[PDB]
Amino acid sequence: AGVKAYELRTKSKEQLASQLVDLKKELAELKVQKLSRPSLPKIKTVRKSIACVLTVINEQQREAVRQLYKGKKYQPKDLRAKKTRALRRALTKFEASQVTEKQRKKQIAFPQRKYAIKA
Amino acid sequence: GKGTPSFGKRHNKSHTLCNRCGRRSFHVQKKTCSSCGYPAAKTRSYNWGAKAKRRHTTGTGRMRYLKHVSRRFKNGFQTGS
Amino acid sequence: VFQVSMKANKYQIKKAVKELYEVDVLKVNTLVRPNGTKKAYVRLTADYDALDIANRIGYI
Amino acid sequence: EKAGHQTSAESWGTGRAVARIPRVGGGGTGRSGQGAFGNMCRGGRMFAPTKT
Amino acid sequence: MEIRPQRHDEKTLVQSQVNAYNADMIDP
Amino acid sequence: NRKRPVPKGATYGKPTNQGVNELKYQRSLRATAEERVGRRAANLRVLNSYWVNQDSTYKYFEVILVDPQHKAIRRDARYNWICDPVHKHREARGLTATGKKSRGINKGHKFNNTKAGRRKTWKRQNTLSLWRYRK
Amino acid sequence: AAQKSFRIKQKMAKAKKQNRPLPQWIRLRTNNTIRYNAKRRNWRRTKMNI
Amino acid sequence: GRVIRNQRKGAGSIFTSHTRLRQGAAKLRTLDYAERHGYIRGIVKQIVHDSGRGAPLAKVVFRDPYKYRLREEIFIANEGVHTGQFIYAGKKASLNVGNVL
RNA sequence: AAACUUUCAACAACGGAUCUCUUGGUUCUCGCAUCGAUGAAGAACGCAGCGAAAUGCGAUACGUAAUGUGAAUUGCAGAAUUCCGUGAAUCAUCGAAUCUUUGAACGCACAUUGCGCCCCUUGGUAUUCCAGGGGGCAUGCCUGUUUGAGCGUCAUUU
RNA sequence: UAUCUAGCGAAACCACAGCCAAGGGAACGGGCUUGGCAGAAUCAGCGGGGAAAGAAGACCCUGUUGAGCUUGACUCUAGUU
RNA sequence: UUGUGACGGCCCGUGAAAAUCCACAGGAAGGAAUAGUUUUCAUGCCAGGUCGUACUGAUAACCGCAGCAGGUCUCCAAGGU
RNA sequence: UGGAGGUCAGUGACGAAGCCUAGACCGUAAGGUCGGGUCGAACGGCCUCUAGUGCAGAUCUUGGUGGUAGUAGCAAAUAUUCAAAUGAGAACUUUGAAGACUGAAGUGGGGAAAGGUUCCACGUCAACAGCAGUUGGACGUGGGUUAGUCGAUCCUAAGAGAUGGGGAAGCUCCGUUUCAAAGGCCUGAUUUUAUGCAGGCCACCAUCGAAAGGGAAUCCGGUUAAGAUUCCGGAACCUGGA
RNA sequence: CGAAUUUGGGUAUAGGGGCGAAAGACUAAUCGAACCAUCUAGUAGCUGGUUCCUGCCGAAGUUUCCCUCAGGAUAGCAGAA
RNA sequence: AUUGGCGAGAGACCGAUAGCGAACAAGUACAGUGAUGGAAAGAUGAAAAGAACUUUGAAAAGAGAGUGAAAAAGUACGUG
RNA sequence: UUGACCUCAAAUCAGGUAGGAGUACCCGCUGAACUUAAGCAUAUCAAUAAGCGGAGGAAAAGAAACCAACCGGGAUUGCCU
Repeated sequence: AGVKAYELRTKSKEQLASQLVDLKKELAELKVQKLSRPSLPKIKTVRKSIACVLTVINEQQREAVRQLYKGKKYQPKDLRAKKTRALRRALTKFEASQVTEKQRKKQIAFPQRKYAIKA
Repeated sequence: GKGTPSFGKRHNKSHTLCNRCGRRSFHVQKKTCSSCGYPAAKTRSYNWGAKAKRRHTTGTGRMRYLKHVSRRFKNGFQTGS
Repeated sequence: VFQVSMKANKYQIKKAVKELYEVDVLKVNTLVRPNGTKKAYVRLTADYDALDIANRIGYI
Repeated sequence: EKAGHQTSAESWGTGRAVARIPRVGGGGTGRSGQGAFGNMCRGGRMFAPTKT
Repeated sequence: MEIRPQRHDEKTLVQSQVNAYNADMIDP
Repeated sequence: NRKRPVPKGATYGKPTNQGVNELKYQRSLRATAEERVGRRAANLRVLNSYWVNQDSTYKYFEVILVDPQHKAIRRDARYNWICDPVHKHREARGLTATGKKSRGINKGHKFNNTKAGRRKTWKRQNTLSLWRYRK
Repeated sequence: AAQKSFRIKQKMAKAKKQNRPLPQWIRLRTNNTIRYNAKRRNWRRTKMNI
Repeated sequence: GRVIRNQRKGAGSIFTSHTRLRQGAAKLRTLDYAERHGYIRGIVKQIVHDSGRGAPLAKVVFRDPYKYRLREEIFIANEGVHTGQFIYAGKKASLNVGNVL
C-alpha cells in the first residue's frame, strides 16, 4: 500500500534511517527485476515510500533547527518567511506606522471628529 | 565557382550552442550569442523584433516559481498548515 | 556491468560496489553510452566469481 | 490591428513571371514565397479593417 | 503500424533566373 | 556640450539634423553627477546634490544619499518615506531638485508644455476623444 | 567528429532517444488524435544543426 | 567615394607591424645613478640580426649596482663592436666606439 | 459500322468546395496588484509499469508532505471488500518540503561537464598526499567591528 | 544515341485553335470577305510559319522616380586652423 | 621511401612563445655509546580521477534542396617497361 | 448574400441546409418556385435594421486539376556472362564458375573537419533507392564506443579580455601594468594557543586563446555481431605519495 | 609547376564599413554599398484590376491658369433635385 | 492612464483560405552560419458496435458475410 | 614611551542592499527617415519609430516664487468647454 507520514512522525532518527535503507534496498532489488518482467508498478510506491521517509526526515531536521533559533533574531534565510522580495523589503507594520512627536501631538489634539448634519 | 563548388568548402561552424539559451547562436570568435547576447548580463531584445520577444518571453518557459505566485498572493502569503 | 549515475567516478563506483555487494574490486572501467547513460565494468578480484554475485542479485 | 501584418513579406518585383504582391521570404516552409498583406491574399489583411 | 505521413518537402520558389547569352537583345 | 556620437560627423538625413558639435545635453551636469553616483552606491537612494567647485574640465558636486535599509532610517519617520519603493532611483527618473528643474515642473504660464510632464501633456492633447453619443 | 565534447555527446543522446515511432498503446487512448510521430528525424534527411 | 587605402592604416588591423621575430625594443640602459656620476662596464655577449631591421643589435650584460643580478640591455650595434668586448656607459666613460657617453 | 471531342432522369473516380458544427480568436467592459541574491524570467539534461511529443516535476523527479471531498484511474495492465475509512483519485486545495546543470549567476574558468583554496569528518595505520561525505570562498556599495597606515596632525620628551 | 520494346516518367507552353490565295482591315489573317478546296486514325523526321517560347525592352523618350560617381552646382558638415 | 649525420648554398627574408625539466655557482643549516644523513644508488609499497573512443570520410554516411560526373585537409605506397 | 429587431403561435428527423438533374412553371431580367435523386439538423416568408454583401479576368491569392504525354527522356566513369540456392516473384539478392577494372598521388588501408548511429545483429519491403528488388546508408527491434601512458585537460602564439582607473546620458568604450597600499616555507611559535605573538628572499600582477605548435609516461600476442595502443594474458614506463 | 608557390586550422578587419598586385573586384549563388527586422499598408500625375438586373436621361477630348504638356483647377458639355 | 499579468462578465464581431501566425504534440515542423523567417493540419458514428467468419490471392486486397438508422458513414471516414 | 584625532585602507570581519526579468500604462534621456509640401533645403512627419536608463499598482503632478486684473479666485489630476 505505502507507508504513511503520520506513522513515520512517531519514529525516531534511527528507525527512519533504517526504514530508508531497506527501502532503497527494496527499490534496488526491484530495478533488477524490472529487466526480467515487462511491467511492475510496485516500483512506483516504493519510490513514493522512499520519498515519504525523506519528507518526514527533513521535517524533523527543519523543525529541530526551528526552535534551536527560536526567540532570537537572525534565523537562517532558508527558515525565514519567503513571501516576496518586495514584501520582504517593505517597511514593517511598526516602522510604517511610526510618526514624529510633532505629528503625534496634532493627531491627539484634533482627530477626525465624527458628526452628522440633521436638517 | 561561387555556387555549388564553394558550398563544399564550408565545414567550420561559426556559431556554437549558447550556454544561456541552447540555440546555436553563440559566436565562437566573438564569444557572444546573437540571440540572447550571452555573456552580457541583460538579455538581447528589441522593440523592432516583436516576434523575437514573443519567442522567449515569460510564459514561453516553465515559470517554475512564477506560476505559483498568484495562488500564493490570493491566500495572502500565509505560513502554516 | 552496471548502469551508474552520470555524476559517478571510478572511486565512487568502487566504494559502492564494496558497500552494496561486500566484494573488493580490482579495477573500474566506465563509459558514457550513446543513449547517454553511464556504464561501468567493475573487475572483482581473482578470489571471487562474478556470476556468483550476479545470480544472487537475480539475473543470469 | 496587427492581423495580416505580422510578417516581413516583400515584393519580388517584375521579371520573375509572378504578380507584384509582397511575398514571404526565407525558405523551407510552404509559407515562403506566398502572397501577403493583401485583401486578396490568403492570410492577408482584410480591406479597410473594422475599427472600434 | 509503419504509417506513411507524406513528406511534403518544400522547393525554393526562385527557380532558374538566367537569360540567353548576356543580352541577345541590346538595341533592336 | 555633448558631441553627437556619429562616426565622422555623418548624420545621414536633412541638413537641420546635420549638427554634431554645438548640441546641448538636456539634463544638467548635476543630474549626471548624481546618476553616476547612484549607480556606484546602488543600495542607497539619492536625496539631493549640490555644487562644491568647478574648473575648466570638471564641475564638482556633492551628492546626498540615504541608506534605506539602515534601521535608523527605517525608523525615525521624518526620513523613512525614502524607504518606500516608489522612490527607487529618483535621480534616474528626475525626481531630485535638478531633475524637477530639467523636466520643467513648475507652476505658471511659462511651463504650459511641462506641467504634468511634457510627454504626458503631448499625448493628452494629441488624443482624439470620442464619446458614445458623438459630440 | 569522433573527438566530441560532453555537451555535444549529450545532444546526440537526446536526439537518438527521441528518434522513435509513436508507442502503439497510446493510439487507443481516448480522445487521442496522435496517429504518428510528426517530430521524426532521419540523419540523411534533416540535420540537427549542432 | 569609399575610405581610401592610406585612411585605413590608422585602424591598425592588418597594418600593424609584424613583430614576432624581433629581439625587443633596442634601448640604452636607464640613466640611473652610475651613468651620471661615473661609468658602468658591461660586456656584449652577442650581436644578432633583428628581423625587419637593417641594423644589427647588441646584447650587453651590465651588473646591477644595487642588487646581485646581471641586467641585460638591448643596444643597437655600432660598426666594429664585437662579442667579448667591454663597453663603458656613463659620464666618465672613455671616448671609444661602443661607449655611451 | 468501328476507333477517336460534347449531355446524362447515370454510376464510379479525382479533389475537397458547399452546408451545418466550434473547448479558438477578436473586441468591449469590470475587479485586483503579486517576479527576482530566501536566487527570477529564460535555457539545457533528466524523471512515468508500458512516452516520442505535449502537460507536470527535479535524483523525494508526471511527483513527497499538510488539507478538503469522499471511491476512483482508465489504452492495457497491475497493489483490491486498498471501500461504514487519519481513505481511492492523471481529483481538488496548497501554507510544509524536495527543488539536478545553469541563468542577473557569485571561488577562478567555461566550445572544458576544466582547475583550484579554506573548515570539519571518514578511509587509505597522514597538519602537507590521494579519495569519499558534508560545509563554504564574486563585485559595487551601506552601517558597525577589529587590525592598521600616513613626521596629516595632537597630546606626549626616553 | 535517336528508333522499337518492358518498366519508370517530367517540363516549357497553352484566349480559342490550327490548309491556302487575294482582299479589306491597327496599313504582313488560323478565323472576317471572295475564291481554291476539303475524308478517319496516324509514324519518323524537319526547321517555312505559329510576327513560337524564355524577361512588365537593358536602347530611346516620358516621370516634377532613383542611385553610383564628379565638380567653382545649391545647402551644410566631421576634422582642422 | 623515411629518419639521422657531417657538410655546403640562399636572404636588404637569418626562419615563435611559454609551461616544464635539469645543471651549475654558493656555502645558510645540520650531523659522536648502536646513532646522524644518503629516499639524484638499488629494491620495496599504494594511487593515478573527469570528458572523448562505433562508423563514413565520399561518383551514397560532409556541403551543394538529392544516394548531384561539382567541392572538401592529410599519412602508407609492390613488380615490369 | 451574412447578421439584427418584429411578425408568420412559419418549414422540419413523417427529413432543414447543401449538392446533382439537355424535368416543370414564373419573371424582359437579376432570379424565384416546384418535380426527381442525394442528404441528415437546422432553416425560411413578410415589415424593418445593419454590413467584411454579389467576380471572368487583376503576369490576382491559396488550393486543386488538365492538354502537352505514356511524350522528352532514364546514353559520361571499358562489362558482363553461366549455374545453383533463396524466394509468389530474380538482369539487379547471396554462393560458386568465368570475364574484367581500380593498377599502391588506387575503386586499397587509416584519419582531420563535418555528420550522428549511417556502426553491428535480427526480422523485414507500404514508402525511398527516377528500371527492379527477396537487397540497402530504407523500415521496425535491439546490441555496441571500456585509458595513469592515445587526446582534451597543462603551456604559451597571433590575439581576446576583468580588475586599478579614465571616458560615455547610457547600452557600454578604452585600458592590460597602466598615475593601485595588487607577494610562500622552514625545527619560528612549537599546552585559552596553531598565526593569542619582533622568526626571510621578493618587487610576482588576472584570465581565456592550438584535439596539426610545446608536452611525464606502453608495447607485443589474443579476443568481439560490433570496442580496443583502452578489454584479456604477459612484459614495461611516468607522476604523485609517509 | 620550388616559388610574389599551394594549402588546413586559429586569429584580425563589418556595411558608406572592411578588404582590394585595382576587375568596382570581393565581403556566405546577394555588391556601383551585404543580409535581417522595423519605420512601412513608405509615395506614385504611372500600369493593371475593380463583383447583380432592368428602366430613363446622357457626354467630352474644347476655354483660361498652373515647372502646365501622360496631371490638376476653372468654364463648357451631362444627371439629379 | 493602462494592446502586459491575474481574475471575471459580455457582444447586431469571425466562423477553419475566416478569426490571433497558431481552434490540432504552434512560435511546434521546416529554412537560414546568424539576425531572423515560419506553415499546413478541425468533423466516422449515439456507441467501435472499427467489420468475427468463409473462399480467391504470396500479399496488399477482392468477393461474400457481419455491425450499424445509414457502409450512398469503413478510419484514404459528415455532406462530398 | 604610550595613547588619541583626521584622512585613508584591509579582513571569506557582523548584518544587509543593488544588479536581471517583464515592460500595456508610467518617469526621463536619446533620436530618424519614409511621407506631405504635387519639385525641395526651413517646415511636416515628430519633440514620433528605433535606441538607453528608472518605477508602481498606478506613475508623474501636487498644496502656488499659481491664475488673474475681477465685486477676484485658491494644491494637483482628469472630463466637457
